[PDB]
Amino acid sequence: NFEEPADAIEYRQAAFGLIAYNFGDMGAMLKGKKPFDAAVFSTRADNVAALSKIPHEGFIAGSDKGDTEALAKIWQDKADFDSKMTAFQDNAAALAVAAKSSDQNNIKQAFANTGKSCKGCHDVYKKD
Amino acid sequence: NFEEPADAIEYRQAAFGLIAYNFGDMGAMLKGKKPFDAAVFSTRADNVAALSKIPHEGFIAGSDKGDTEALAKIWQDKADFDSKMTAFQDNAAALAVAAKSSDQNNIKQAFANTGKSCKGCHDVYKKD
Ligand code: HEC
Ligand code: HEC
Repeated sequence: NFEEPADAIEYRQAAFGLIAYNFGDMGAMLKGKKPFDAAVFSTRADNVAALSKIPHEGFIAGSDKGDTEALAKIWQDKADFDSKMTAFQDNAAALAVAAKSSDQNNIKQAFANTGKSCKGCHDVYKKD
Repeated sequence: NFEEPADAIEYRQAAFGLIAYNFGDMGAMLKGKKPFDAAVFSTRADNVAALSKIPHEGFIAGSDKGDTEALAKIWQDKADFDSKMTAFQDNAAALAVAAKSSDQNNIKQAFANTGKSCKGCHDVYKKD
């Protein structure tokens, strides 16, 4: 569905920028930068879970050139990339469900598990 | 939560781009331009319905200034803008429901109802 590689890059960059903004607001609440607000937290969690479904489609073959932070390694080891992306989606979904209840510890763990997805993929597949 | 106004603009622009990609793919399948897949159509509908809840947050006061196609009129009649935005969210949710059926006439009309949301806001609140 992408006419040019720049379109696939823009698609996936846009999605991750939206992810990072919404995920960072949950982090701010859990880290104590701002008070925990259950209603906003749940919107943020719902948003990350839905947005997690988006960027994978942009990682098309032949889109490592130009203005992207994606490494060529993605396409050398695509099944591992895909495994990490799936695990991220599943972790984000689990965070959304945790955010529908009051148990704070369950939220904290789900957030942490999701965060470990970001870092695990970042470390292998994104430019420093 | 935006560090600078330009970030609010970039945020809403990114969300609309992802809406347009997903909405456009659905339209292409209804209009004979690529093969119809009901599962993909459905998940795109679900993407649109979730994404429709994202861009509103970016329409902060003052952010008619900058690299934006948002008209200052947004903030002259933010009630009407917000009514249009929530109606969009409602029409997108309805399209996602319709897409869980095989009633093609209802799906075509749900798609048209959602497209009317796009046009109605575009015509009033976005630069030509
Ligand atoms: C691989 C399975 C990833 C997971 C899980 C997450 N991210 Fe990531 N992210 C990844 C890549 C390969 C890229 C580069 C995309 C490109 O073409 O440049 C990124 C990018 C980001 C960005 C930058 C977006 C931009 O404005 O260009 C951010 C802010 C970002 N990623 C954040 C992020 C967070 C918070 C994640 C977990 C909630 C996360 N990513 C997961 C690969 C992967
Ligand atoms: C008002 C309630 C809107 C509705 C409903 C929809 N859109 Fe829109 N869109 C709106 C504005 C004011 C803007 C300008 C944003 C800015 O700061 O420039 C936009 C922009 C877009 C874009 C361009 C995004 C970009 O890359 O800059 C697209 C592709 C877009 N809008 C598409 C779109 C579609 C398909 C919609 C219905 C499914 C839709 N928009 C609804 C205002 C509103």
